[PDB]
Amino acid sequence: DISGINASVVNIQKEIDRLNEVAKNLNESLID
Amino acid sequence: ENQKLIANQFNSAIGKIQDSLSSTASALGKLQDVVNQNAQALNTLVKQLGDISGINASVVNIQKEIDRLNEVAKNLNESLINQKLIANQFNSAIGKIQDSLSSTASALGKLQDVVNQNAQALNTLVKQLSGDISGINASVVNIQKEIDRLNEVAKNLNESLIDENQKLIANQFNSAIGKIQDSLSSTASALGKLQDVVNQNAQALNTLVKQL
Repeated sequence: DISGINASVVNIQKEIDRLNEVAKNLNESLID
Repeated sequence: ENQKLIANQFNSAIGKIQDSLSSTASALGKLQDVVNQNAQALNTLVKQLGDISGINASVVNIQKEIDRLNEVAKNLNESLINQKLIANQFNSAIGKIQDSLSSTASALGKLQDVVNQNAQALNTLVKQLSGDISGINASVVNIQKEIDRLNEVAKNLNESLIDENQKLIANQFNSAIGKIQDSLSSTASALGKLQDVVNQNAQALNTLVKQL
């Protein structure tokens, strides 16, 4: 009666990658 | 005109920041869902299985914080862009971004707390049931450094507000961008650590099920 219980895994790597990508690209928005 | 350049660089920055807020809200929603799914899984295990009957994993609710991030991402459109106008639009954007940073820190703290509460619940279940399951151990997550950093940036952005003046605007803007970059890097770190611990503890629970 417990054999099917299964915890799920989470995948947010796409979102994490985008945050670092924005953090890097904001350098191009800087004003001279 | 340097005002065109400032306006365009500012508008560029806001759009990237909107992107990051939308992505943060998505990651927070996905973490909320999986945490709650795995809490339900643990509680189902306890129910199917006297000394364990009260063990209960908690659920997390950060929908208010997620909603606010998306709202700021949308409302930042009104901050898009004359020195008065630039200063006022900039100051407007900073306050919304401060709001989003405060909400992100809140959501991260609640996720940290529920993840750790449910890790303790699983470890208590293992201890009560203990040969072949005795080493199963859920890990705890520590992202307080990142949470502290978000709140500090939210606070320190007050010094980037705007009260020759193109230099002042440019320098205040550049100051804000660097702080926001700091907050984005810290958010990404906190999200990765939560992702990793959630997945570790999901594997731990699944290992417990398999052994039992």
